[PDB]
Amino acid sequence: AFGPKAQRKRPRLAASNLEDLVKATNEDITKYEEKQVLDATLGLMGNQEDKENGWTSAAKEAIFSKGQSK
Amino acid sequence: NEVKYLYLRAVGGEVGASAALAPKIGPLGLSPKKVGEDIAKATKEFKGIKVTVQLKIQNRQAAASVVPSASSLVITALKEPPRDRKKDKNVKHSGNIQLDEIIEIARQMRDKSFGRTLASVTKEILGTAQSVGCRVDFKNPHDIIEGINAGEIEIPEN
Amino acid sequence: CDTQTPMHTLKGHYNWVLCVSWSPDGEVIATGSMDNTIRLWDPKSGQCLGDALRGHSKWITSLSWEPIHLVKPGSKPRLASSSKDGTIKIWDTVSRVCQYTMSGHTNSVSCVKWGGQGLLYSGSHDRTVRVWDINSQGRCINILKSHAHWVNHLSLSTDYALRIGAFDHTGK
Amino acid sequence: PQNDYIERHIKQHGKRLDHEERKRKREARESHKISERAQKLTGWKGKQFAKKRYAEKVSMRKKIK
Amino acid sequence: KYTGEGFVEKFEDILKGFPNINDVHPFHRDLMDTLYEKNHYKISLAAISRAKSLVEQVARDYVRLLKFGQSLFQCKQLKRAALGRMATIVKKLRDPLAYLEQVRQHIGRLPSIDPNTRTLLICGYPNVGKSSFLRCITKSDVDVQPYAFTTKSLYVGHFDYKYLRFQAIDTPGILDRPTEEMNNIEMQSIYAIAHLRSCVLYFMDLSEQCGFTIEAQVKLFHSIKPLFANKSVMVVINKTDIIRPEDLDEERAQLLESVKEVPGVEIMTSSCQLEENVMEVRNKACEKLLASRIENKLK
Amino acid sequence: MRVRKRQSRRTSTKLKEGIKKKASAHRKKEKKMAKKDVTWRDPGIPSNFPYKAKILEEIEAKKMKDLEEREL
Amino acid sequence: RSKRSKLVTLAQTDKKGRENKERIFDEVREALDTYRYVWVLHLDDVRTPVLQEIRTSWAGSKLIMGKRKVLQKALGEKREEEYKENLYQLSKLCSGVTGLLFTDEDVNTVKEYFKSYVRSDYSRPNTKAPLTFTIPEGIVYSRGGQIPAEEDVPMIHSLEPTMRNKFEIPTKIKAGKITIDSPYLVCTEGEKLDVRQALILKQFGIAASEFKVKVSAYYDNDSSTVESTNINME
RNA sequence: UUCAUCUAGACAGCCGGACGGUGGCCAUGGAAGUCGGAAUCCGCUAAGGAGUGUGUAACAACUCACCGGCCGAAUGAACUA
RNA sequence: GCAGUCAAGCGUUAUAGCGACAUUGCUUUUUGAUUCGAUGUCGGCUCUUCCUAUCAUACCGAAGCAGAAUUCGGUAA
Ligand SMILES: Nc1nc2c(ncn2[C@@H]2O[C@H](COP(=O)(O)OP(=O)(O)O)[C@@H](O)[C@H]2O)c(=O)[nH]1
Ligand SMILES: [Mg+2]
Ligand SMILES: [Mg+2]
Repeated sequence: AFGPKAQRKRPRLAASNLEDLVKATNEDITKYEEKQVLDATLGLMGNQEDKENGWTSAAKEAIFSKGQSK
Repeated sequence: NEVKYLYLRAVGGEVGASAALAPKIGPLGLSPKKVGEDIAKATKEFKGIKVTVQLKIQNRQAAASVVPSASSLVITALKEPPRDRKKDKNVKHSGNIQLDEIIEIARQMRDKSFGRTLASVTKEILGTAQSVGCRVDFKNPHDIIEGINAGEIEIPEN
Repeated sequence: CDTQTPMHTLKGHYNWVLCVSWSPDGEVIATGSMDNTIRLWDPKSGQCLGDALRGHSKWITSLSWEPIHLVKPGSKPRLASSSKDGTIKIWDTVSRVCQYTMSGHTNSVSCVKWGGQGLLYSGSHDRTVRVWDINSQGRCINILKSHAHWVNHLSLSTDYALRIGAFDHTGK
Repeated sequence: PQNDYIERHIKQHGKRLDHEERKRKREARESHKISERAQKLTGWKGKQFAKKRYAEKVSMRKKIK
Repeated sequence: KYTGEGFVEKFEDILKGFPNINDVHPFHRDLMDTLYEKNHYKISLAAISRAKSLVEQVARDYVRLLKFGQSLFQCKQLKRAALGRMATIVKKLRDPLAYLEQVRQHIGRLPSIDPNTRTLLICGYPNVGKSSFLRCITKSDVDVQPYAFTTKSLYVGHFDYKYLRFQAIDTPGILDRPTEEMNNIEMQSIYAIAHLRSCVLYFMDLSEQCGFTIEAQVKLFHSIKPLFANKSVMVVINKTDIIRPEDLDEERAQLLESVKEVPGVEIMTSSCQLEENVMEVRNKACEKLLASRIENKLK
Repeated sequence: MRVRKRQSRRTSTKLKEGIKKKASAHRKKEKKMAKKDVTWRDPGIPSNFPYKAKILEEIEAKKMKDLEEREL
Repeated sequence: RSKRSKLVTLAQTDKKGRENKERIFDEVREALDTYRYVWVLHLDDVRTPVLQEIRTSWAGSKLIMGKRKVLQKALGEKREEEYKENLYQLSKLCSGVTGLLFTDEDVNTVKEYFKSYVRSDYSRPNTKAPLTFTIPEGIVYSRGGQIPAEEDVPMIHSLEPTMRNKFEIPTKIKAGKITIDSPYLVCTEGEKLDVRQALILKQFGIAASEFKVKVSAYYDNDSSTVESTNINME
């Protein structure tokens, strides 16, 4: 599959034609843009921006884990 | 003027087979289109079979010719159908070639052969046929060689 | 099968007899072996017809017969053979020679079936099915590529009729 | 840098001027080094060295056969 | 417990470091699929994950058993059994680990391409002057040679035009073949052209010293025409120091007009020995890209 | 240049006597395995001995003499 | 212990034993009876295409090579051990790389062929220089100035360590090309050549020296005499 | 201790040869002994693999398998203590 | 671990019996998904020293080791 002794030189499942290739890639890009917008609604507004200013949420208190001992 | 000689491998009958000769053409100031056209015009006899092509340059000209080779002659005498690389791949050369055709190839190859006998040239051509994987007289080429060496097969020209 | 007793023993081959096939006119038995040979037999006398057909470098995997309805009258059907070397060889049994060796496949050919519209369908371990035309000097017409692994078998709709030839459930 | 930049660098600039000689002398010193390791390594490292030497010799004999 | 934790920490360092092929930008997904065979990629990483789970299970089971050991001999046998089972699990990972080590070494050296910045894509037949033009306009060190496919991977260069950073992409050459017989080397260029919104510069050689005829180059352009839709397109006729479009033959001139006829492409000439002309063609391509991007963002 | 601890080679009485018992047990076990086990049960003249030819000639003449000694 | 450990190679060819020496011995002693004239030829530093061309041009005759001591033992080293009368003189006339030509043609024809046969060859060490060669200043090319650099292709970079160490030529790699700061004179004409200079000339492909067979003498079967030929012995 | 090589030349070294059909067939953008898959033959030999590795984008060049020239008397391999 | 396969040796004139190195099956399957009975002694504080089986610091070696950073290894308490 890969490396010094690899024998794969062609894709396993080639696109039928360039029109199919460009249409599938455009749909993939649109799905990626929508997915990244959806995760930017929450995660970038939250966790990611905390590292930029160096803010960290405080430690979880050990009392909330009662009822879970061996 | 001095004469310059080049040797290359090209598929016969196909134009645009001189793309590998662009580094050669560069310093020589030649025309790639005309070089390829001359190669195709020379290799019209050999259809879909790789052949050794000689290019001669004197003054400002371009001559193309086909150098005889053992494997190419065996594949041509096999009389296989023409093939296009979009259609046929992994092709096997497993036809039948008669001994008279093998001897004719040996005649075409005797001029630049180091064998002292047409039998020796015939055995070399039979080894090449064994390499290409085709059958001779509906028999294995090495077995034909063994019969020749025993003497049950006689080479006519002595 | 009438008395449930042996009638003939056929001992021409040198290795395992991998495949047997009966002619669709019911005249000759073809056996393809592990020693890359195909041998034809007269069943009435239990005899070997001449010498073995040779040309395969690997063991015979499947045999097929030319359909009777395609075979012109006064002539015998041809025999198609496949092997691990990836080739399909066509044999004329009347003159006992090999006419074509189709060679497109890259791995072991699993099976070959001779259809009723002058075509041969070949399945190999290279995940492909090849459609060849016998009328066009044994050239590959089509390559069907939809399997993600070895093709093990194939079957045609008309396979029962092609194997039976002109005979029936009454066997006239 | 991008792609096979060390290979391109060797192609465009070569190696250090003592590369071949230094590598050759290291390979020549290997026999002495292997003997010194076999006699000087101690404990777990020595036991592992002897084990690996036996496996390599078996592998070489199988390849010759 | 300590041996189990060591194996788990190695496996976790493997799993966290490697990219998530289905979550990256689709350009990178396609490029890594071409380079490393996505199926094998995900199967190897999943094999690592399965080994991690099995090692955790073995450690937990044998600690629980060791709670009931009655002597040194039995306890030692249980510990040896646990470590031997861990070793068996790890030995079953031999092939995926070697594959992943090759993948890590190759993927660490890939050029960093931003799919959402300003890009000049350079494409065409082999030996038409793509790498030479990239060398002329950037400081990238792509090798320039008179043989086909000197460039076997995407190369990136950078420049500044009107206080903005632009990136340029040199691609391996494209042969005029269907996608079914197209190989991975050409798939790199095809995916680059399909994904990167850019100014695509199609290079043409009229001296045919690339080994291809003018008719073949026009055929390649009209064949890859579906690829650059909603992307700015320019045709650069390189090697004008040998032959110029002015002194072509009549049919070849009609072919050049045929290339021009497709909207809204524009034809410009260049020589890699003409610094003024290479800078002018770069500036025109950048102007087209900036006008397109600004007209896009203004809406 | 920090020198480590060296193992004492002074004899220990307890270890010496324990090794005595160990060796007796080992010998008894080996003898038992020898009486139990089922495993199936003349280099000639050295190549460097100078009078090899004389030794061989004498052994052949002895064989010829012994061939007729028993018969008559 | 402490001995040199021999290198082990896994190749497809084994060595020849005493049986091959015996086979060549038998062939010599049979050809002595079969043919009439036995010629002693000196063929040092001969190339195999040239030797095979010689064998082809003398079709119907025999050319036998092999170990010189084997050939001399087959012809007979001394007078009481010679295969034919007064053959020991021909046997002791052998020297160096020796070939034996068993033939039936005329003395004049054999002399004329071996006087007229000459081919271009690489210049050997301890031979006179056939020309004066200099690597030109700048980028070093494959032919090194014999053909114009525009036709010539630059020397591949992998030969730079060989040129620097083995040939002792001051070279530097600039942009993957071998370059010399100044022109480098390799040999002056009419100067005895050593191994290094011969290797440099062979590397650049200069073949200005001439090759020619030396003919020592021949022996006649029925005349049983040896005649010194003294061909190309200057 | 047992095998082998050896003044019709031991081992080590240096030098020279190391060829021809032939760039053998399939495959590759390219692949010429040396990314791969199957055959691995024939000739000329003193000998020379459809090639032991370095190397090239492919060639080249080098190498070693094998053979010869110089040198001149012992040498090598596997086992045991 | 159990069951097997190979075969350098051991063994022997009866291809029996041992048997290193390698290797396969189960455990454990493919797309990186998603707490289960220690039956009997434990821990702090103050303070000292020792081992090296080295975490950091010193010096080295190897790695697609560009740089930066890291990994594996050697000497070293
Ligand atoms: N005369 C001329 N030759 C050029 C020019 N650009 C490139 N070349 C030559 O074309 C050959 C291939 O150029 P290259 O940059 O590798 O083109 P690429 O294969 O498309 O990347 C090189 O040998 C150059 O010498 C040019 O502008 N004029
Ligand atoms: Mg390029
Ligand atoms: Mg330590």
